[PDB]
Amino acid sequence: VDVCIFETVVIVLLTFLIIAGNLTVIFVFHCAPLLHHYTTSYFIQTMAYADLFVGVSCLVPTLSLLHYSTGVHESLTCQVFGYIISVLKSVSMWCLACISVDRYLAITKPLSYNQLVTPCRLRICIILIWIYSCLIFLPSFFGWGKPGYHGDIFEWCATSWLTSAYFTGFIVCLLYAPAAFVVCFTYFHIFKICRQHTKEINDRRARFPSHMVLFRITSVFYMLWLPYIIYFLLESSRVLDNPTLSFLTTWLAISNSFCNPVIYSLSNSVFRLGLRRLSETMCT
Amino acid sequence: TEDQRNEEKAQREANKKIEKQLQKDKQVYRATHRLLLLGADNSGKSTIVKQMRILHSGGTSGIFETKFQVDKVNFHMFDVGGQRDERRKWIQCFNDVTAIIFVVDSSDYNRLQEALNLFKSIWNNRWLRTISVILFLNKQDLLAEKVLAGKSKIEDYFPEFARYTTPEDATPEPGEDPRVTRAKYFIRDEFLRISTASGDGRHYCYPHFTCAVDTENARRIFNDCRDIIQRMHLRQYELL
Amino acid sequence: QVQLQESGGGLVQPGGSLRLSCAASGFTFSNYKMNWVRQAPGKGLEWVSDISQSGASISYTGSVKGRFTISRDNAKNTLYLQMNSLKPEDTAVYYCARCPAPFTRDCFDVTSTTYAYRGQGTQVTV
Amino acid sequence: ELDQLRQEAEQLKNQIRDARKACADATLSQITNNIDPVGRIQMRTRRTLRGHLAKIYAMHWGTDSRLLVSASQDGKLIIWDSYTTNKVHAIPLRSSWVMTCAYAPSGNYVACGGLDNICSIYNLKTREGNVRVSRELAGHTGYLSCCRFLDDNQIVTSSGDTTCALWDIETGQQTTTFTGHTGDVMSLSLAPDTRLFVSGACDASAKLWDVREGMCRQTFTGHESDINAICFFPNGNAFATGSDDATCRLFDLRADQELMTYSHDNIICGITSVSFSKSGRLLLAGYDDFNCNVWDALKADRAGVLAGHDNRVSCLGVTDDGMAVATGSWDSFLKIWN
Amino acid sequence: TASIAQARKLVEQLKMEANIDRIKVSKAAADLMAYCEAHAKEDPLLTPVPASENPFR
Repeated sequence: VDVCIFETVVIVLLTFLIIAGNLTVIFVFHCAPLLHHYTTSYFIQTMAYADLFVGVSCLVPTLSLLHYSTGVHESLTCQVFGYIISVLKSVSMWCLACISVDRYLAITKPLSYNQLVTPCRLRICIILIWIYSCLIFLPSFFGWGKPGYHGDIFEWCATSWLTSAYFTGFIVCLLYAPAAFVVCFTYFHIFKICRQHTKEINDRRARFPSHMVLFRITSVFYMLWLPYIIYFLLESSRVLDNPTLSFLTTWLAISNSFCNPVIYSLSNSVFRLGLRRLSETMCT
Repeated sequence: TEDQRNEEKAQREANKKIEKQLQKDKQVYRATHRLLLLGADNSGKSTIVKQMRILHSGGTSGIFETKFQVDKVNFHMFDVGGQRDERRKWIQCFNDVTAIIFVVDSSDYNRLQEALNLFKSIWNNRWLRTISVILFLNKQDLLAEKVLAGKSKIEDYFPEFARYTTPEDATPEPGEDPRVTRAKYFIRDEFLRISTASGDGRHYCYPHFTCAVDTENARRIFNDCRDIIQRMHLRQYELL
Repeated sequence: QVQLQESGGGLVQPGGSLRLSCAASGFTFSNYKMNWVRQAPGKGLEWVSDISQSGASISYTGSVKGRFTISRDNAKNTLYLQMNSLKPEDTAVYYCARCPAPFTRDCFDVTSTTYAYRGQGTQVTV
Repeated sequence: ELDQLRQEAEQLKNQIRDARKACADATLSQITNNIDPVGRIQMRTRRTLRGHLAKIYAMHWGTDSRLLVSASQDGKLIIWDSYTTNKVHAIPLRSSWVMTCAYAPSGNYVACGGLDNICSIYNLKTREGNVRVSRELAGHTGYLSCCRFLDDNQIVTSSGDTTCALWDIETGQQTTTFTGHTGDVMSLSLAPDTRLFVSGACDASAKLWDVREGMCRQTFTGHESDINAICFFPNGNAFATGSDDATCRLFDLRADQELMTYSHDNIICGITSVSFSKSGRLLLAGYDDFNCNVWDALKADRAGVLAGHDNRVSCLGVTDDGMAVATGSWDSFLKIWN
Repeated sequence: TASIAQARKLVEQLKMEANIDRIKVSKAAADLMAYCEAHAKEDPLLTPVPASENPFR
């Protein structure tokens, strides 16, 4: 009971941190006029909206478990809650993959890039992602298998409703595999060009005398999504069953999906100034 | 109060149409690339625009306009001069230029000093510190025919030709004497003397060699431009 | 009032020593860059040398590199130009010019047009 | 021949300086002791006009305090409405570089000039439904940096070839010519009486020319660097200068010398454009460190600072009523301060 | 003889900019003070204007 209460207060404060950063970043982006039109910032806004939806929908279970409600509709509550939660994470992942593709196409094509990317194309590419993750989870609602383990802390909602290995592999080979595979060859060429350029930069610097953070940020989510996937693969064939050890990782994999966007904004030296510029006129 | 509402709706429709036209023109404006050609009066700056125009709109009023299209890339080359010699007051207008085409003449060493000073002042400019300038060495056949006939003035006007070597190893053009290569590389090393002390990671200098009549110039610039937008973008995402 | 007064010179035999003075008044001397220009008979203007604000970054023209010396004095607001090992082909009209922009190292004062940031000039014949 | 004229000019300047020293009994910093201070003026941006694509170079307020004009380096001249933030007219220019734009006092004509050495006058009646070129003039050999409307028939223009011109819109020929400068004439300003006008150049001096006679009367040579902007006092007897010297200077057409210098040790950036208010107590000058400082014209103290721009403010305009101030910067932004 | 004519024009302009009447600076300071004191309440930048009159609110 005590450890349960600790888990509840921990997830509550976690969700509070999720929403506190979200409201701030959306406000600074909505007031700042220089960030008016940028593909990266637009995708960041979409990801922040998805994270705000995650934060406003994650407070439902932590508040309802205090009531300890029982009934038949609680199963449909679980179903709709999982179906609405396991999609926003995929939306954010696809948005980050789109950011990576944007950076790759901007690095590959220096000047032939402004004619390809169009605000209408960005809007349709974001609309298609919102319906893709909603149409791929239709078999999960049609009575085939269980979706992701986001919010599986129950008794019957967790004991009776089982998982299928076929549906477990189908939602990770078609979606999780390409989303994690695009970045591998997206950033490889970025590395090859950056090192080739810095070699020539250092050459002339050594000729005439008398004169990483983004990669680790895009690597932390790639490396923290591995426990989730390996747990899904070991649970599909029923190798190990440790709910206590899996809960800690499952409920941090959903909170670091907000820790990545905020550090994405804190990385640039233009957002840190605007945040305080707006805060000063807001408080006064 | 209905007439005020009617005129307000009319003004709103006019604003919508104006914004539509503004976006339509902003598309072609963002699809537009400009280039500014700077040089002296006796420098070989007209031979560049002539070959840019004969292979690939043009107006002759104050400033010379040049249009050449290579691999689906737009280029508005501006050869600017009809004014007095003071080019320091109207230089703030050329701030969003992609690259500065700086051409010099190697046939006159006494006339090269003012070009070197202009290049130094352009590199040391506060507004042109985020714009990479491309250095071109024009009139090389005349330099080769002048250094070989005699009149050795490369070590008299510049007392640095006695202590120098040939760092770069490439001999596609020379087939008779490496002295012309030494004379062409000494000017480049002298131009890259102070150009590497001011700009650290803001803008780059691209020295290029060309003759009086060439056909691969528009290509040579393009590749350079292909790099200029890259590194800038590389500096736009905090990666270097 | 921006004014520059040059003093010194005259008929001097080649191979000797000479000193020119450039008096500046009406503006801050320790914050502005100065330089020297010379006009040859029948030829255009040509730069000679420059000096930074403090006086460390000094650059000369390759014609006279180690034969000319320039020194600024902010306490007296004056410039001194010492010339030794004179050459008979170094005769020209001298102009002690001042750069219009402060706290910089770029100057456009080499043109022979109507320029109002220099002195009247000194006639030095040899 | 040369020495007898040079020493004559020298003794003339010494006599003029002795006259300035004789008529200078005291300074303005000694009589402004029993004056109430203005205080900390806290201005806020009310509206934000975002219609410009390239950098905005110059603007001009209207006589009705309703519409304003703005010129950018993209090739378009945008007319803004400061009330509802609506654009009523957009004229695609033939050239891309424009350095000056002027709005007629009647609202029927608008002039634009730039690096093309051509002043294009456009009529704003628009009877047919689209804007057209009324009459373009090209008679300069330098570059157009400033242009102002004397009336619906005459226009004053500043050229970069040491010649100022007064053009007539009907015939298109130069009525008179002002050749007194030795450098690129930077800007000029009109008096409310349209009888005399002061123009500032890069010679650290301002010249007071007459529009009827065609000659200059007084030359105030007390500046140190290239003067950028000149602005009359709202009474028509004095004016102020703004340049890159980081010090704002005040001159008078009757004192013939300096009045008071506005300098500070914590500022090193220069001034781009100055503009007085309706009263003349506060002087708004756009600095080079991405802000606009309002100073007290009688205390030489920083009255207020408006840091709302992230790029160099290129133009600053105060309407005839003084209800709003439009600051246009190089980031294609027009901030409307109260 | 272009430079000689230019110098002649310059000295003629210098002779023109010298023969002008000059008034004391105290009287000019008094006129400026009277002008900024008389038209002081009509200036909307010194005193704050409420939202009911200001059209930018």
